[PDB]
Amino acid sequence: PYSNTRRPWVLRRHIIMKNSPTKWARKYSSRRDEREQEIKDDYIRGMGE
Amino acid sequence: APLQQVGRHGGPNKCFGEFQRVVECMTNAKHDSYEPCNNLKNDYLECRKHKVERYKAFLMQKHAEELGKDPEEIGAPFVRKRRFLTSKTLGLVDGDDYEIGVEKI
Amino acid sequence: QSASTLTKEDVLTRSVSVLRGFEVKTKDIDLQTTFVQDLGMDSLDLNDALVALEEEFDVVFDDKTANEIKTVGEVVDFVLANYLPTEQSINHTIR
Amino acid sequence: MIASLAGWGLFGVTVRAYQQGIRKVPFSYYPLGYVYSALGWVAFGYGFNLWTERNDKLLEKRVEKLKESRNLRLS
Amino acid sequence: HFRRLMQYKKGSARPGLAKYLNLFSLSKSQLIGFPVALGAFSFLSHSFANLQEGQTATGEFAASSIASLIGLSIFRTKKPLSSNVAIAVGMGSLFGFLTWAGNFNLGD
Amino acid sequence: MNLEILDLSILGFYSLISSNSFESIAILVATIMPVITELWYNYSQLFALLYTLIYVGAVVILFVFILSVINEKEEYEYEYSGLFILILVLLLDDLDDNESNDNDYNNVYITDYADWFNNYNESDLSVIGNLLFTEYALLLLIISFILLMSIIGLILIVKKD
Amino acid sequence: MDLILLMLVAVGLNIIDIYIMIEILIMGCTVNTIYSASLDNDMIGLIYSLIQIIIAGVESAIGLSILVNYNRIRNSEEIE
Amino acid sequence: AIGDYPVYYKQPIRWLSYHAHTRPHVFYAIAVAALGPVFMMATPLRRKFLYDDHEPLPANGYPLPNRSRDKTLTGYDD
Amino acid sequence: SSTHTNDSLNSSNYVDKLKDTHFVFENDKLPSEIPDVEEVGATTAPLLSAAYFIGAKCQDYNDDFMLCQKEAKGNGPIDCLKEGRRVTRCASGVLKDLNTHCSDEFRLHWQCLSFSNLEYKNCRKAESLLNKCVFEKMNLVKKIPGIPEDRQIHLKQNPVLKPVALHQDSEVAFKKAQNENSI
Amino acid sequence: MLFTSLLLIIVYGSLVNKSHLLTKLINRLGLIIIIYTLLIHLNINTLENLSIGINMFNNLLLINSFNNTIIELILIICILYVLLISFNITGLSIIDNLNYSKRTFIVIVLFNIIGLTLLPLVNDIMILFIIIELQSYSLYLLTAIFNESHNSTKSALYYFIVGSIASFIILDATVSIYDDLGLTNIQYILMYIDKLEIFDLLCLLFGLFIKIGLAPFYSYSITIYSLSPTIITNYISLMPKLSILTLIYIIMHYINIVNNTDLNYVISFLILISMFIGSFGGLNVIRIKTLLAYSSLLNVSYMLLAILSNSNESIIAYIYYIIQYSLTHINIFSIILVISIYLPIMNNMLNVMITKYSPIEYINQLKNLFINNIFIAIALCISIFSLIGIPPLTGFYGKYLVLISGLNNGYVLLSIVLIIASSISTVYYATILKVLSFDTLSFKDIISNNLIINTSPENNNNEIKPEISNVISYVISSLTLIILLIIIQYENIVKGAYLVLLYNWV
Amino acid sequence: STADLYGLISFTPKRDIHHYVIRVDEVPGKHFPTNTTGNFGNTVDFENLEPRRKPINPYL
Ligand SMILES: CCCCCCCCCCCCCCCCCC(=O)OC[C@H](COP(=O)(O)OCCN)OC(=O)CCCCCCCCCCCCCCCCC
Ligand SMILES: CCCCCCCCCCCCCCCCCC(=O)OC[C@H](COP(=O)(O)OCCN)OC(=O)CCCCCCCCCCCCCCCCC
Ligand SMILES: CCCCCCCCCCCCCCCCCC(=O)OC[C@H](COP(=O)(O)OCCN)OC(=O)CCCCCCCCCCCCCCCCC
Ligand SMILES: CCCCCCCCCCCC(=O)OC[C@H](COP(=O)(O)OCC[N+](C)(C)C)OC(=O)CCCCCCCCCCC
Ligand SMILES: CCCCCCCCCCCC(=O)OC[C@H](COP(=O)(O)OCC[N+](C)(C)C)OC(=O)CCCCCCCCCCC
Repeated sequence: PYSNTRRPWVLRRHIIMKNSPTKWARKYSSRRDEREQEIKDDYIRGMGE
Repeated sequence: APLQQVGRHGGPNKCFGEFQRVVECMTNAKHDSYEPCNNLKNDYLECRKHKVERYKAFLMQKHAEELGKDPEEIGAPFVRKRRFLTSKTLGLVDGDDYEIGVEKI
Repeated sequence: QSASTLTKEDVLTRSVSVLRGFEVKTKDIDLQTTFVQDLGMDSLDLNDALVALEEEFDVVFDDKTANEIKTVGEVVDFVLANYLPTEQSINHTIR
Repeated sequence: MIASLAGWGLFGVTVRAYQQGIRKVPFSYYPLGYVYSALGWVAFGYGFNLWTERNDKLLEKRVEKLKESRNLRLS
Repeated sequence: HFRRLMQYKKGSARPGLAKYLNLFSLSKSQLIGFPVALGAFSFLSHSFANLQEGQTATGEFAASSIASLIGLSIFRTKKPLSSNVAIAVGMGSLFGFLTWAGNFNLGD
Repeated sequence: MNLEILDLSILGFYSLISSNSFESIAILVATIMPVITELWYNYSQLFALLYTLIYVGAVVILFVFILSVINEKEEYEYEYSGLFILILVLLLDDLDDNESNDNDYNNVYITDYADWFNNYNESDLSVIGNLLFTEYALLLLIISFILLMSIIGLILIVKKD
Repeated sequence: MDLILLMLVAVGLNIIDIYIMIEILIMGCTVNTIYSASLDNDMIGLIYSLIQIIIAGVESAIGLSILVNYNRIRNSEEIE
Repeated sequence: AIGDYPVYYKQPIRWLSYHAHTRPHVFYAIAVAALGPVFMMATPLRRKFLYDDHEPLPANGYPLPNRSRDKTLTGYDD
Repeated sequence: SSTHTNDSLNSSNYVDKLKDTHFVFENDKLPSEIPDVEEVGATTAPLLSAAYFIGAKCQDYNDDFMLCQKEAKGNGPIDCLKEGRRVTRCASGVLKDLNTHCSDEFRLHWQCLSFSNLEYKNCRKAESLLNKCVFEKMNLVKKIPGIPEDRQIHLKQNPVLKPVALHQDSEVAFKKAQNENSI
Repeated sequence: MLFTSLLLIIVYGSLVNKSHLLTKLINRLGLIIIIYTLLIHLNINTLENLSIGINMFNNLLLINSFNNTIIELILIICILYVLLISFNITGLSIIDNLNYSKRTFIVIVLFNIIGLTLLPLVNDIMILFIIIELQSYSLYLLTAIFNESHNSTKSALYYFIVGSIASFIILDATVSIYDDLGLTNIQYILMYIDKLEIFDLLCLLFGLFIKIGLAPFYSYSITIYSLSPTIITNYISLMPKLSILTLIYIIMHYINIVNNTDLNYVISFLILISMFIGSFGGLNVIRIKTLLAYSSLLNVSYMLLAILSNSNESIIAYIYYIIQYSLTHINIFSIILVISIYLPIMNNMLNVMITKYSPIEYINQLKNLFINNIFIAIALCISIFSLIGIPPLTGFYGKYLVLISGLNNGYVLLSIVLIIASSISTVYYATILKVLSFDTLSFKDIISNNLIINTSPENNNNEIKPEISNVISYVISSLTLIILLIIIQYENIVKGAYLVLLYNWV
Repeated sequence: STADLYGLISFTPKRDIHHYVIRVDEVPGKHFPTNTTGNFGNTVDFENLEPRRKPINPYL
């Protein structure tokens, strides 16, 4: 069985429950995603050697 | 040392071994810096999220799209309804396409 | 929050407007305008005006004051001294 | 160390004397209070001296390792 | 601004809510002046930095004072011009001092 | 067809139009129910029942407090809103529902490989109790200490004498 | 839509409505913890989730008691 | 003192009688609760007089023999 | 334990709908460099009935396979392929013997388990006949390690917990052996 | 000692009859408990042994030399606070009986002391959430201990809501860290300090910044401190800062490992705003407790500059500043409670209403203190001049050490701003001194037979009856001279701060 | 002497992601409440554990 690992719909659609300092950073701030994309980019760049 | 990453049956889960090897590397006296343990940290984070492997899957799907390859020709067959895991799909000799019973085991 | 926001001029201005809705003799009303003589109010007409003035300022004249008030200015003085805002619920103030 | 404890006892007399002015009483009011106050801060002064003497020993031992660390940096 | 309008419509008979909404409320000129002043500040700060090959307190003083004056002329129309110049000089001097001190930290 | 989206949209619509305190406690019930049902499927059946066991008892105590405080304020206070603007607000919030911006993490599916090494299989609640009473017994005792403080705290705040 | 602080309109105009908002906000953190623990197959996170439920229940009781006494004080003459 | 409240440290037996008569919901609830730990302290007596404890259950995974692998093992080969 | 996972079938199709579960098949076999093996074809009930007979017959191969896993240092699935095939063949041999020597007794036992929620305590009569037949034809004895020989629960004469509903085939077969075998 | 003795006090208080005398004697029992707790803690915990750091209770708690010093400070300051409720502060029943009215006063304090001491020791995100709520809940109960007071219950309602939001932010930060890493122990998290979102720890600090009244969340703190009774404001405005600031220093110590410059700027931005509001905010106020609330905000900003730098000099600066500020905080509130006996009695314009909960509520109620009690007035003047930073008082060395850490780490902007803020705040500090003494020569030939102290009956007209009780006057005398005469022992005290190590070693 | 003393103490040694203090003295996982032998992913042998990093006590 292959399935998604996304958060519950209530966590990302409730008018109140989805608002927090960390959830806003995940949703609107690219600081986390830009840094984690480096690890993904390092994978391809380390093939040729 | 407190227990972390405990499986649903009281034992270590899938990613405890990665976490344990990180702790052993960090607390080992022979090391001068934490640089040798950097690769072990990536493996533990890869065990939980699989972000690099999902990225690899993203490239393969995108690469096949530009080549014109059909997803059903190079992918893996799958069934979306559990009641339709029929004996014909399972390859049984006398396998029929009638739905299987999943109401009450 | 719970404090009077009235002024002598505003109270007098609204007092005149209320008294001009009746059949008073004169429309020129000031502090020294007497109910009995200048306005020509009898026992029941005066009490009708006093209750009407009570409704405007959300105040209640006591028995002694209402049975001895003579001029409009005394009504103005009573309203200024005794008026209070009605207490609100807990949600109105702290929220 | 007697001079040190004499100073601490002098400080205790000052605290009691300053207390008398706060309470608005003559400075001779209940003279036994100065004896209690002086001995209280003498006990604090005896403990304070042990704290400082102990701290001097600890500082010297740490300084030795700090000098070794500085020598590696200056090389 | 639109969200705060909904809060006004959610209830207008509660004095406590109205008092705090009035403090955060901005006039129409402010809603227009503020983005223009900040936008002008961003442009002039970057434009002056490129001229000098680096950020200086002189450029930040000029960028802050001019941008503040541009903004002040929008939402502070009912004031003397010299009054807006004095505030623009004051605002520009503060950010010039900010750059002179090395922003929030000297770093390396 | 994810019907959880429709339920949350209905719940969100009434949140913006709720006026009295009774409609607010009804919002709370209309919030726990989607949480419990979405927990009952997918992730964790154990905590779906735990949420029902604990929060439903809190709701009733919350409700009985409302009966002692309602003071006619919202039975005649006017609200303006507007049907068009309320739908526009909900429509714009519906546009963005991606809580995370790791597209690979959200679009690529993963599987786990089961193993037979755990011949001793028990429920997750037993493992939680095994660790809570042995590994983290201090947390359990401090929680009881907090519960003791609440019992004393409630009495001193509420009791007249 | 979150950055314009849209949730400030979804909260009602009563003191008890603020209490309900806090319970929902804390409940969102617990749901997230259960989401992470279930994926990781980590019972430590489920221990954290249970603690968050118990602690949040204590918070509601203390806040309600303060609000109960606050409402009591205004209606406290009781001359009758 | 025909019906006085006994002092616990002076008449412990009479003090217990007061609560057993006037507060039955307290005296006997504690009495039932006390027997729990009491039986727990009597466990060593049962360990020596009645029977011994059971062998611990093999709830720790597969029992691995504490020895090196047998390199001389064959059979069922390819 | 009915906790939902990503490794097996969940409780209901609503869980699949929320997870968007795809039941994925692979049409590729093991590479030719790995020698082929014949997989065990016994279902749950026969395996539970023959669990102690597989352990008795294939104890050294079970231990060797498990010792390979521990000594592989994380590379168990790949390194211990050779040891895995020994266990599969040995386990298959036990089931093959049960179908050639004790088929009537073997089938009586695991059909009782299917009739009684797969609980050992509810099929003592059928198990006793099976245990006797296996010992007399295969020299294999059920043993529960860690306890004295006479304190084994399957040999208990008067168990506290007994099946609610008797299995008629087990009752008839048990009586046929009581009078005949023990004259 | 604390936990075991607390249970005994809880049962004993509910058994004995309700009376003011028994409550006061029970308060003295709580004083003995804290004194015994201090003796036990000093017997087993030493600075040298704890330098490395020792884990406790399955690594859920971690105690080091830095943590141990604050715990000893917390116990000592709590001892001085219990003296207020364990003894007379004015000697008048109409005033002093408020402290003896609530029996659970000592019980709630003992609950909070356990939370205060354990908070800097937290080594797990789970126990961090548990302890921070244990401390927060105890503060709400103490704020609402006078449940017959409209302001006390209103403040506690405000305190509960603001703190609960901060607790949610703290919980939200810890949960987000668990999602990224899957670990709950801080030391395990430190292994991945370079691979977790470091701004999630900034979310954790934001929740902690709310609980200490930092800007822009300052508003609720000023409102609560002014409305709450002086005996309650004295505790809730100082004790939470003793533990949370220590925990913030530890968290900032871990954050500086990766040295995120963006993280420092955000904290610098909040410190800059707090100095502006802390200085200009108190310029136009008429309440003394409102003035002290702005003073509290400004001084916390000064300590946060040392915390933000997080260097060897920061340990010396923070430890010294927190100790001397607490002593000054106790001294000022001790004097405020006592001097209520010099208030004139009416026998009116502005219809000023003064309640029994806060007898001293306005700055001008301190008028003619130079004449009423010259020794108490000078003691207040010494304390105020310490807050200003006049050398060689304790306050100057606190700001002197903070400036050293700030300028050494390159915070030139904050160091200059903190000195401009100090000059601005001197204006309202000097206003207190103006009220005390600037009218002495005109009111020297005045008659005051209407003061509160004048209502106290005399014993025999021959006994020399002091106006102030022995205990509270002695505490003021001791604290005043320690602030004044710190130059005598300043060198040795800093040497003690030299030995307080947070994983420095070498 | 005083200037030399203050220079030693006031010097803050550089910390980075390669050199910092972690207060863990043992490797976890030697014993689990149940099912200690899982998928054999625990490769850390406690019978041949190398000496752990020890904390430095400058006063000893
Ligand atoms: C867009 C969202 C809202 C903006 C963010 C606000 C929150 C962050 C600011 C931190 C301070 C929080 C202050 C409380 C929040 C402000 C709420 C507010 O906007 O109220 C407006 C207030 C009243 O304005 P008023 O004109 O009297 O009423 C309007 C009626 N038409 O007007 C005010 O007085 C508010 C200003 C308070 C003073 C803050 C000053 C901070 C320090 C600034 C200078 C920095 C000091 C260092 C300078 C040198 C630096 C190098
Ligand atoms: C469960 C089956 C039996 C119940 C079915 C009742 C259906 C009514 C709507 C159920 C709640 C859906 C979500 C809405 C949140 C609560 C909002 C509310 O106050 O109830 C809606 C009801 C509609 O009447 P209306 O006049 O439009 O609203 C007042 C306008 N000033 O206005 C009212 O105040 C009437 C309230 C009646 C009592 C309802 C108590 C709450 C019921 C919750 C049980 C279902 C749980 C939520 C399921 C949907 C989740 C989105
Ligand atoms: C030689 C010795 C020198 C010693 C002194 C050195 C410093 C001198 C400072 C000079 C500037 C202040 C003097 C002039 C200001 C006069 C203020 C004023 O006239 O009114 C206030 C003004 C609004 O004007 P209005 O109230 O209408 O008055 C009628 C004017 N026709 O209100 C305003 O518009 C002012 C602008 C709004 C407030 C801005 C605040 C931002 C921060 C300002 C700097 C504060 C820095 C503090 C740093 C520590 C705290 C962070
Ligand atoms: C009406 C009153 C007005 C004011 C009058 C003032 C008179 C002063 C009295 C004389 C005092 C005296 O003689 O002090 C001398 C003694 C003995 O010094 P030592 O043991 O050698 O210490 C070494 C001194 N070095 C370093 C200068 C060599 O020090 C004391 O006891 C100090 C008293 C405590 C001061 C407060 C700071 C320390 C607090 C510790 C806990 C935080
Ligand atoms: C070994 C260390 C401790 C010192 C030994 C003495 C302890 C106190 C017991 C004596 C009895 C007593 O305190 O009696 C109470 C006295 C007198 O008070 P009064 O106002 O005159 O009472 C009025 C009585 N008439 C009517 C007879 C006049 O108070 C004092 O003198 C206050 C000073 C307390 C002692 C000093 C403590 C210093 C601690 C500071 C260190 C940090």
